[PDB]
Amino acid sequence: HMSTPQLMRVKKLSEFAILPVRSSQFAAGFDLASAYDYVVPARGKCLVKTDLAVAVPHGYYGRVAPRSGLAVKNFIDVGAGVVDSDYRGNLGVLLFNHGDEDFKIARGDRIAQFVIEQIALPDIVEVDDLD
Amino acid sequence: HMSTPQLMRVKKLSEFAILPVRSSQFAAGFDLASAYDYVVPARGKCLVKTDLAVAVPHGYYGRVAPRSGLAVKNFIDVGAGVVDSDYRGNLGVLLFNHGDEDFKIARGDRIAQFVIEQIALPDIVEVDDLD
Amino acid sequence: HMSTPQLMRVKKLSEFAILPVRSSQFAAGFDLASAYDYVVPARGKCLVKTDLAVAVPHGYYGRVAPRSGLAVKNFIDVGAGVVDSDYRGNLGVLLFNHGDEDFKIARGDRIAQFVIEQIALPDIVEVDDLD
Repeated sequence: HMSTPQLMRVKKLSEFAILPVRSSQFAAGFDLASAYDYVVPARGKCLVKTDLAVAVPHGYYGRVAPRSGLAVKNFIDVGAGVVDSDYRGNLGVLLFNHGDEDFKIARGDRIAQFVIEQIALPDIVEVDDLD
Repeated sequence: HMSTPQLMRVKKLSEFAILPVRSSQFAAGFDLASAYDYVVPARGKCLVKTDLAVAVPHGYYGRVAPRSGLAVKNFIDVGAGVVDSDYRGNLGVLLFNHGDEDFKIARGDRIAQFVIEQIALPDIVEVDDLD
Repeated sequence: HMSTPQLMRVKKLSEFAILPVRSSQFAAGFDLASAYDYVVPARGKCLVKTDLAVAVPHGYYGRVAPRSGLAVKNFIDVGAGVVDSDYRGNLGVLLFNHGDEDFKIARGDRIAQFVIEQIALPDIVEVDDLD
């Protein structure tokens, strides 16, 4: 039983996790929410747990990506964010706060989105002449 | 009449908009240009209007992505940038300026690119055992 | 002889280059390593050469993307990073260091990853009514 492009398997690692949910039929990403309380310090960073484990389908990876509103209004950006299809740890959201005020996060706050990006997985061939 | 992977529909919201254009046959992104005058403050941010509305084809999303030259030389990065295929508002470019000098933008300046990224849109199934 | 989704052609531009390598079967990205010595200044940026030229397959682009560990622990992020499938120059990694200590890089250090993202390449049709 593996994840497919139509069906992605997810496990809650605690009672505090909130399942990913897509805000509309063609929204690029699932909403991700914080499982705990955090602060993203001004000019600083914070790794936020979702307490989810996800199985992104093979042929894809999961990109943790920014919510537009928090970026435009609160100077929040997403670092790291490449979730491999065999990654089975706690799905974390690395937030950068480029503003001059701390950004407060309570459990349940939506703080990123999660896009299932289609990729190739080529092998490498070293050549002496590219073209 | 919907957008397809071969044909993306775009509407100018004012006389000041410039249509997206691909710099070469296999360039990843369309050039996006500012419709107005702006400054990206040093260590700061600015949302730049293109005055375009776009209909990204279903099965994809539009990623506003950085121009390499402005990033390497002028410390410009792109925040936010996940454009859903049902988004019909003004296509904005959120710029972060991590440098110590302001970054000036005049109408017509190319300030981002726009990549049509292929994605899956899976549903979620919560399980007790991922693998 | 062109690159395909199964086989990506790469050329070493010097003896100091290290070939991209995928850490596991389904890892999203190839590891990229520095060919020279660098420092990413605190609150600053640095363009790092790999001394590789790559031929990303048509229908895709290469995204230089962050390594999770350096982002979470050392506040390192990747700027620029859209490698077009016809780009034949030295594959550079633009690093931003948002921390307050310099980030030292020696030849051979792994400092980014390289994801082959699948894209559409639509033409533009300007319309008066999107939907």
